Amino acid sequence: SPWFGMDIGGTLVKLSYFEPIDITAEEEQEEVESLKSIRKYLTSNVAYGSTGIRDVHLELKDLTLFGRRGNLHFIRFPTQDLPTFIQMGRDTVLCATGGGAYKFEKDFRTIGNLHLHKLDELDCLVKGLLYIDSVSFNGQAECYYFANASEPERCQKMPFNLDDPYPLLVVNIGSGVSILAVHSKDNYKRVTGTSLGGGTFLGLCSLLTGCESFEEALEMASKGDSTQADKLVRDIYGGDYERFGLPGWAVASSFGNMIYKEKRESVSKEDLARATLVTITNNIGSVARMCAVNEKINRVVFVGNFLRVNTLSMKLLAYALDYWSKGQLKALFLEHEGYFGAVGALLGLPNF
Amino acid sequence: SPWFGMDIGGTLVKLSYFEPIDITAEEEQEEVESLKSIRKYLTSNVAYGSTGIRDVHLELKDLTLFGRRGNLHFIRFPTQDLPTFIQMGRDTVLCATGGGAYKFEKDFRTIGNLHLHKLDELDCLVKGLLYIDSVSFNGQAECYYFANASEPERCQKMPFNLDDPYPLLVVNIGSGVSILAVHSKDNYKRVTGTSLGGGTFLGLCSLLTGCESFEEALEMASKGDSTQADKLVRDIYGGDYERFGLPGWAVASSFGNMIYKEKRESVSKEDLARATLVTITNNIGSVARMCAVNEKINRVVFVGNFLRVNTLSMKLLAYALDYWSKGQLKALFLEHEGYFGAVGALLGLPNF
Ligand SMILES: Nc1ncnc2c1ncn2[C@@H]1O[C@H](COP(=O)(O)OP(=O)(O)NP(=O)(O)O)[C@@H](O)[C@H]1O
Ligand SMILES: Nc1ncnc2c1ncn2[C@@H]1O[C@H](COP(=O)(O)OP(=O)(O)NP(=O)(O)O)[C@@H](O)[C@H]1O
Ligand SMILES: N#Cc1ccc(N2CCN(C(=O)Cc3ccc(C4CC4)c(F)c3)CC2)nn1
Ligand SMILES: N#Cc1ccc(N2CCN(C(=O)Cc3ccc(C4CC4)c(F)c3)CC2)nn1
Ligand SMILES: [Mg+2]
Ligand SMILES: [Mg+2]
Repeated sequence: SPWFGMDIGGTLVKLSYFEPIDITAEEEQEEVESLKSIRKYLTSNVAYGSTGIRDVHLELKDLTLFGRRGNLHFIRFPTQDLPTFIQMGRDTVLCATGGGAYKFEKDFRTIGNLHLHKLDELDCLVKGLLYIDSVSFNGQAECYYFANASEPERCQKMPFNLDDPYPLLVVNIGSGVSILAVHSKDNYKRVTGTSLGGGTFLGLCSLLTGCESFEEALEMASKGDSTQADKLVRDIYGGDYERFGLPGWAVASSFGNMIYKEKRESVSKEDLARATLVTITNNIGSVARMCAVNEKINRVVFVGNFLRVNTLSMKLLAYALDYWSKGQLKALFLEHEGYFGAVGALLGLPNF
Repeated sequence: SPWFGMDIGGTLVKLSYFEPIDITAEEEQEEVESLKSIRKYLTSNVAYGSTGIRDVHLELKDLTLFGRRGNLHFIRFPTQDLPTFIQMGRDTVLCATGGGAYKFEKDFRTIGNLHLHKLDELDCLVKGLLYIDSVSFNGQAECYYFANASEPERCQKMPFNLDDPYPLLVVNIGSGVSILAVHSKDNYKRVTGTSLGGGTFLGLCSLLTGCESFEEALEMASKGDSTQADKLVRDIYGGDYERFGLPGWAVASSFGNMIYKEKRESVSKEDLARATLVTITNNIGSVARMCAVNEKINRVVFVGNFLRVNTLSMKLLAYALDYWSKGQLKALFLEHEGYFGAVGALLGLPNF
């Protein structure tokens, strides 16, 4: 069978596919047409149907996995379109994680003789994260941070070494947020979570602005001024709140200037998109900061697809975590941030 | 001069006024007409202008303060209308706190010879809270909790004793949220804050529903179903997430069902109001829970006017704090929850 890892989330399905590149002449003969058709279909297309995408830039080339050499591919499509995926399958052992491995278990079993093995969402995440960092990103670091995140003329992406990754706080920003404390390869726990995550950003943005994609919401936010919607410390005090070291630019009340009708009438869609992004991102950083202090962990890595093509939120997290922790916490990011559960699922294949 | 305490917040001005009731016949002669006019105006009206309100039910009767007997009155009006208040004053020593004591300092000084003494927002809060609990609410408890907050047919407001109030976590829900750790009468600190507070509720509700008052937003929310907008754990998993003890009814992504256009087209304004209330209230409870665990404090008291006439949020906090802390934390509430800074300011009068 082809080697696949699937993470069926509330919003996106993530698929990791291992393409063997050491196929012998005998092995090519013995492979059935449908199997060759799948491999050709996946490797010769970068868009699948109308909503599937292969993230070609993330491909791991010439990886050794289960004693074979191949390329590891990363593919995503909306969970809404999983019926299309299953119908294509009907017209293999599947290691699957995420909530959808349970919700859609009966649907995967409509594919004859298919064996579905459900693996835990956060177990797969930890195993996939550790694995990808261990093999590297084609010789480059998988993990990075923003150096000098406080000064915009200096702030730059830089590699970060995770050769001894423990302990680690992992903040998984998907539809909502899960926060994990990882103490060893086999010792980790879910600290807490928040429901103010990527689905809140996308859902509120769509309600407030009429955007109809994540990418459109980010484009709007890049053009907006969140301070048109937010009430800042300086709006309440006239300046800093010196006694408690709160700068005048800090947000005192998210969307708090929208209690005034004249301000609601002047705010732009772009301002509202940016205020939504800032509100969600700052809350995620603050919850991560509080969890890191309680867990006594100083390295905080952010994963999940809320941060895909989202440098605004990454830089806001880098700056905010450093600033509000007085430099005690470090925001870390990973190149394959949305796919670790799918990789971890694939890595469970030998157990079956 | 009349004895007043003022807390000028980002949204509301709160005023505490001590009405002497032990006026002698000689003292009445020696009082100037304008002073008698103010006392008559304040005590014979419950609405002041178009936006000022006296909360008559909160009055403390026959209180001994600074060696005199009198009644303590509680009055509120929008900070937007402070120019009207100052103009009435122009056509006394003022102890004032809140951000507006700084922002509007120059405006108060347009009242001839008036002495403005700025006191710290959170110092006044702690002093006023301790004072009101100490004198009682006309013989009744100032502090209450919701007994059996998990079972709706049993859940009921009950008095709570704060005779030894330390330590205490104070969660001040105004425009935004400040979280204080109080270890003694003179030992307290601001732990952190969040910008997702009462102004976020009111501002987002107004944008999403067109409501034009706090009371209207609560009325809408009382009729709504937040699960029409929110994505629940059961929407992602098909049930509970057993491995991490997450019930199917828990919110996985606030507003997360609003990423689907057909759902945005069917959701009601009341559903959106209730989702806004639930989102903000749950986030406040979660941040309070994390701060209580880090501060090693088990009693969490919620104050500020986000909870005025807002039993929905109070009961949600009571239930959520108990449930998610597995019964280790207790949500406490106070009858005079919006006015403690104003009382604390008044209590600073002898220092001048
Ligand atoms: N093409 C996209 N479509 C939708 N959302 C996107 C897209 N790209 C990025 N996002 C964001 O990524 C989030 C989903 O991240 P992801 O980590 O894939 O979550 P999920 O696994 O589907 N949800 P969960 O069940 O909570 O783990 C969305 O809420 C958006 O904020
Ligand atoms: N009549 C009202 N008008 C406006 N907001 C109200 C009213 N009644 C209750 N509220 C709520 O109470 C919140 C303000 O609470 P309050 O404790 O008075 O804050 P504030 O002191 O003005 N702000 P801050 O500067 O952050 O301390 C608003 O954000 C609303 O959610
Ligand atoms: N990563 C990370 C990260 C990101 C943000 C963050 N913060 C957010 C801002 N904030 C506040 O206190 C907000 C505030 C300010 C002022 C008042 C009233 C006096 C008016 C409030 F009610 C509330 C500190 C914590 N913390 N961490
Ligand atoms: N007072 C108080 C109080 C109130 C609420 C509260 N919580 C809010 C809910 N919550 C979550 O984890 C939410 C969640 C659930 C599921 C997933 C993914 C698996 C799909 C998430 F990304 C996120 C626990 C903490 N905590 N405290
Ligand atoms: Mg996920
Ligand atoms: Mg206040």
